Amino acid sequence: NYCNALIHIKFSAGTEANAVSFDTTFSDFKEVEDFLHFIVAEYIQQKKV
Amino acid sequence: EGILDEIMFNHARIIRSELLARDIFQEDEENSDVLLFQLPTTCVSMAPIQLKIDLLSGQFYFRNPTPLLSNYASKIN
Repeated sequence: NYCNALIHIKFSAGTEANAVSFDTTFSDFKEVEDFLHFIVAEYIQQKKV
Repeated sequence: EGILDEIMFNHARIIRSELLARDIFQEDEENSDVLLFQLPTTCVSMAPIQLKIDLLSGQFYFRNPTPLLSNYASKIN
């Protein structure tokens, strides 16, 4: 609508080329940061396992 | 024009004072024409949202309304 910001996030885990692990939409930057932090923590845990 | 503006501001102030008396919106110290509504954005966050009154037609509006926020502002109107 020329003023609102919509962020579409597609995170594909390293399992398959088409098995999209997560695909979400966001309109609040705060939730964007929260989900980014969660994804970073999940990646760190995956690297720790 | 000045009389009309004074009547407009007085009506808006009366409505705002009624809302404050109902204790639904907290008082904004910085702006006397802005109402603060407490809403939790996340589980732990507890943040205020600024609602303002149109000086011309008198419909409540948010500063950066989300689609749900815009829908419920229209419902308020």
